[PDB]
Amino acid sequence: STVPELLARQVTRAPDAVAVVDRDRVLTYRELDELAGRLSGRLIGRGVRRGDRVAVLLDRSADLVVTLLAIWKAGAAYVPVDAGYPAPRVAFMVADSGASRMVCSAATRDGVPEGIEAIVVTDAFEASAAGARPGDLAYVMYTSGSTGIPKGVAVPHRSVAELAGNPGWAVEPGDAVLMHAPYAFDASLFEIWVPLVSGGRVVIAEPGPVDARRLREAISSGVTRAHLTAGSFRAVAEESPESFAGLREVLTGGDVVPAHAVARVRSACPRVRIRHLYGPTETTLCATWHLLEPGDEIGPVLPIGRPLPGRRAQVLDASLRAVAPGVIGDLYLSGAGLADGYLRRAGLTAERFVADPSAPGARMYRTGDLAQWTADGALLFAGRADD
Amino acid sequence: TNPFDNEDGSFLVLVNGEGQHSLWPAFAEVPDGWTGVHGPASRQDCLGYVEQNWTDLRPK
Ligand SMILES: N[C@@H](C(=O)O)c1ccc(O)cc1
Ligand SMILES: N[C@@H](C(=O)O)c1ccc(O)cc1
Repeated sequence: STVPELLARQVTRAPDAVAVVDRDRVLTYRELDELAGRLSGRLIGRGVRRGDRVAVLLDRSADLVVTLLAIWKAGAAYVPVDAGYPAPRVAFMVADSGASRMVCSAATRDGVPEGIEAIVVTDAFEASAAGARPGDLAYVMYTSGSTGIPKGVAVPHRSVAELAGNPGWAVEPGDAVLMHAPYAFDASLFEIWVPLVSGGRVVIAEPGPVDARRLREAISSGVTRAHLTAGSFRAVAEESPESFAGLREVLTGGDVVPAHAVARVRSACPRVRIRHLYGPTETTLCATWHLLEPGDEIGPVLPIGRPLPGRRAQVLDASLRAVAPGVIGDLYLSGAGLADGYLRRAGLTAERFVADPSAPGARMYRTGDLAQWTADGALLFAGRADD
Repeated sequence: TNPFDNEDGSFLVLVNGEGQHSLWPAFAEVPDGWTGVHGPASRQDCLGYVEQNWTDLRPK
C-alpha cells in the first residue's frame, strides 16, 4: 500500500471532515487532496519525475502537509530539511540525496542552496498526479545515530503505509493529533500520516516548543492524542503530570524513559492511555511498543514492549542463535517497515540490513542495542552495545 | 563484539531474490532464500564487492 492510497479511502468516505487545523486555517480532507493535486501539477510542470527526491524547507503549517502529499502525488520522495539547520548541513542533505529542487516559503527562501531550483509554496497550476507506488521511495530522512556522521535512510511507500495504517494505533475519525515534531524526524509519521489515514485531524502546534501549559491549552481545544520526546515527557511527568489529563493517549519514545515518569502520569491521570514507542529511523518510526491501559500501573521497569502488528524481533547471541528469556543479547528487527537502505551506501546497507535466518529471503535490521525477552514475549532494553 | 562488526572474521556476501545484498559471517548457516555470491573473504573485501555490484537498492 501507500499512504496516499489509504488517505484516498478517507477522502471518499468523509470528504468534508476536518483534516488539518492551522491557527484559523482549516482544511477538510477534500480540500487537502485538491490543494496537493494542484501543487503536484505544479511540480510535474517544473519537471519533477517519478523517483526524484524533492527537498522541503518549511515551518510547520498546513502548507507543509500539502507539500509532502503533493511530492508524493508527483511520484517523488521528499527530503525533509529543518529550516533551522546550518547552511552546510542543508547543502549536504540536498546534494547527498540527489535533490535538484526544493519547496520553500517566502520566509525560508534564503535557505535554498545555490544551484537548487526554489519552488515557493506561497506563490496557479492545473491538478495532475503521477500517483504514489509502494516500491517507490517516500522519503529520505537523515540520521547520524551514535556515530555523528549523517546518512540518508531511504524509506519506501510500502513501509510508511505499514506504519501509518497499523491497526494498533487505534486512531479514529474523532481524534485530533497535535503536530509539533520536526518533519525531518519520523515521529512526524504519527503526528501527520496516522490521523490522516484514520479519518482524524492534524492540529498544527503554535510556533515554539510544546510545554505543559501549551499542552493543556491544546487539550482544551480538542486535541486527543499527543507524542512527546522522552526528554519532554520526563520533564512534564515530573513537574506537572496532571497536564496530560483529558488526553485519550499520550505517547513517548526516542531516548530512555524511566518507569517512574510513567507512574507519575498514571497517578495524576488514571484514565489516560500511555504508550512507549521504540525503534530506529531504519525501520520507520517504531518497531516495538508498550501500552499502559487506563487504571493499570507500570511495574519497576518500562518495557520497550512487543513488536507492532506485522513486525518481529529477535534477540541473538554472538553466534546468531536465539537466546532464551532473561538472557541479554543483540536486538534485530524484522517484518514490516524496513527501509530500503542508506542512500548511495550499499556496503553500509549490507552490513546492517542483514539476512533473516527465520524468514525466507527476508532481511532484519541490526539495531546495535541489547535487549532481553520477558517470559510472555515483551522486550526489555539493556543499553546500547557501544555504550 | 557483534559478529557483523568483527574485522578479523571470515565473511560471505549473500543475495536474495530481490537483488538485495547482505554480509554474512561464514560460520553461520546461510538463511533460506539467500545465495552466497562472494567469499569466504575478509570483511572489507565483502564490503567492496557489495559497493561495486549492488548499484540500486530498490528490490527487484
Ligand atoms: N524513530 C526514533 C527516532 O527518530 O529517534 C523514534 C522512536 C520512538 C519515538 O517515540 C520517537 C522517535
Ligand atoms: N536505540 C537507542 C537510541 O536511539 O538512542 C535507544 C535505546 C533505548 C531506548 O529506550 C530508546 C532508544
